[PDB]
Amino acid sequence: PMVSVTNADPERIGRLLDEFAQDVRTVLPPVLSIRNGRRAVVITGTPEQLSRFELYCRQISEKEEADRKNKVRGGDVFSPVFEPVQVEVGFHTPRLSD
Amino acid sequence: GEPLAPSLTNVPDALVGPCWPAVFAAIGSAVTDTGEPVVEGLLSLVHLDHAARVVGQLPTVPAQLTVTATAANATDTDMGRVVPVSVVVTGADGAVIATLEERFAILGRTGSAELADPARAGGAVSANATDTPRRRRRDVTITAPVDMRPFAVVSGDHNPIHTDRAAALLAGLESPIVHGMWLSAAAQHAVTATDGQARPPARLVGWTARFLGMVRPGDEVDFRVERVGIDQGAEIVDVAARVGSDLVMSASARLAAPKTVYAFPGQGIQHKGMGMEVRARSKAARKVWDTADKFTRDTLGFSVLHVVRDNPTSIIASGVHYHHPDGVLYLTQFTQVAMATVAAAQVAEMREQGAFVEGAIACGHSVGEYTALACVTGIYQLEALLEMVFHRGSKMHDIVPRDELGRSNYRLAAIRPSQIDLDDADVPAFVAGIAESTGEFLEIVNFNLRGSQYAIAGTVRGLEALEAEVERRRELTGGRRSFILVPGIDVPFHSRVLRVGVAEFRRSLDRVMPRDADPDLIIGRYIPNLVPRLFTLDRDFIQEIRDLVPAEPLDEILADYDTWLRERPREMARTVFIELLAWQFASPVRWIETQDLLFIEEAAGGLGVERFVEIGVKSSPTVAGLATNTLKLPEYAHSTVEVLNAERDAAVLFATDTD
Amino acid sequence: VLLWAVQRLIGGLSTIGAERDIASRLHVVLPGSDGAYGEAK
Repeated sequence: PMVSVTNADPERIGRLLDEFAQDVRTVLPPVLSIRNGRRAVVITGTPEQLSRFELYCRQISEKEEADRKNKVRGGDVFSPVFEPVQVEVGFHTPRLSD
Repeated sequence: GEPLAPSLTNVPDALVGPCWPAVFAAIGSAVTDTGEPVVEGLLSLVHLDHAARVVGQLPTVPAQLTVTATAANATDTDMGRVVPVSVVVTGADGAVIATLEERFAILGRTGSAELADPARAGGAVSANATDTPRRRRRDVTITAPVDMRPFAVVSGDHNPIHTDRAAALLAGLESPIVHGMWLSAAAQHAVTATDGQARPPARLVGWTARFLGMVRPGDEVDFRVERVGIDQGAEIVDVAARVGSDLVMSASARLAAPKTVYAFPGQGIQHKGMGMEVRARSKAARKVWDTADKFTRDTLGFSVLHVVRDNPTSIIASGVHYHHPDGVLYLTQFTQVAMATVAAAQVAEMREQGAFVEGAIACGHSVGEYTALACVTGIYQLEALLEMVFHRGSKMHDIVPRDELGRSNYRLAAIRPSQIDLDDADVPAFVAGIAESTGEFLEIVNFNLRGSQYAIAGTVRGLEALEAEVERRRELTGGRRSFILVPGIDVPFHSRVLRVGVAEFRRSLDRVMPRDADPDLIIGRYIPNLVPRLFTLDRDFIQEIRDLVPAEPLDEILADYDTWLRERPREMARTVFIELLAWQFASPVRWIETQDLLFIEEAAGGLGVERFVEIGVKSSPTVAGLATNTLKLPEYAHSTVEVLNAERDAAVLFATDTD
Repeated sequence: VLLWAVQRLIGGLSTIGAERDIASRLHVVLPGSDGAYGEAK
């Protein structure tokens, strides 16, 4: 239930997390739970929701990579690295309020 | 292990928790014929078998349910003193939630009596089942826990033989043994485990298990679940747990039939010899074939069986002759009736063999809707659908002014928005803009696939403009062949030039449609093409079908419907049904929105289906392929929806496959 | 040459238009020529 996202701006990660929460199809949104570094965070949620969020992020990454490969504005490409944490339960989540 | 995951629904071995004290009290108060099996051998008591039968209701909100335990008069068999106890669970409203029958065997004292076998799969078989060949489903390796106190506290039975050592020695066992019902629930989870692959989820209705051997904690038990039979679509499955090389428990399961989708294709699949193998195979297929051909020869004036079996050049009906060079089948009404009769034959063969789900919803393409209504729902019979289809096909050709040589000024083609950067937010705008630029009439008709299948119908000059734009954008972006002209047909169906014969089609339908109708047979089971929502008895539905497309006999219901619902429910239901079916003719299809509603789970809104089997020929499975690409696209790539062809995948669909 | 030939001719000529166009029912005129009239009858 914990996935570490590196090489990404935490503010941008929160923004597209809100975007991923916006659509009706997602019944529960993953929540950014900890902030390790200036470009590293860990988000906590149901593993299916984490996989769907990785799908969304990789779609955005592929769009930006295709845009750069066509010789357009190519400053940087949003290519976060997703790595699974070695916990059993998620932590720092309001869903554990009870 | 890693690949499996517990099912989203509660396994039936969850209601057994709170009812343990009642069963123990029943055991304590149980009596044989002048004798009580509570004194002599309670320490030697063991769980013999467990049978679970559930009713469709299952609590989801924390409720206050009641259980009653009745202990039958214990007998004395050749293996031990068997005491059977029946427990039923009921909600606050008194409705029965589930029925459990478990027998306990006091291993010590025996007698001379017959040990009757427990009901198979909790007695959930409806006496109409076929022993299909066994198919491998899953194998699991679950290790019994070293300590069984956690299972004792979570379940509720604190029998010391499973936990204590002194009581285990007193009972005659070297070491404590695991709960048999732990094996029961482990096998249930193994049979209802979800792997994410293409297979419908398992919701057990009836489930029985017999415990043969004894398992010590820490023993590696391995299961093996095999498909056995089918019962009205729902399949019978069994599991044989084994610890090493000896059978320990043999359980059989009757799980619920998944809610499937029966899609019916549209034009373009017809060829010589449609479903003739099915005709030669089944007897119900022959029956529907004979009824259809007799009806066609008695009312229409031609033999549909000859039309499908052989492709002549021209046939003569009651009125005049019909000619088509590459085959008389390819012309409209003959193709439509061939589609209808082939779909009916396959549906009858499926439901005669027992592979048909009763509660499955019905959907299809523009003309496959009537076939769905007749076959899946049975709102009307074969003859009525055939006559209405032939009438609408005949009425279709004489509403568009055409050339004396057969030509017309309307052609359609399939535009593919691939690499041209188009989507649902731009495609209608693209069509409108290019139509204004051309100055001709252009419309959207078929919303088939989200990515690379759209249909545009319009004038020849407009279609040439479409082709030029598509080629220029293709050469701008690279070769894709995004524009393919339709072969042969030149009638702009689902357009505004088809508002002339709508009233005549409506009156023909009213003549054909029966005076009385059953709204319940169609409510919640039918997805119309023009409005992709479920058929519902709501003011919202009638408002949508009125404001989206005009209807002069509908404004009366809009003005007042509450007291009119209290007055004529059936009449107004039939009226809205026939109105929707009639204006389907001039309305474009919404296959995209129906597929979206049909593939999104119940959570977040949408019909969450498990099987999508379309009933069409194997020569060109258009609906199956388009559904496969729709599932394949990046959105809902994790959806475990099984897509099958009723002819190509017949072995899997009828469950007559092996390995 | 009279009876069997024309009867099989009737069968063959009326078989072709059977499945092609129903209610298309073939018509035959039989040449009926006292003793010769008896043979014709």
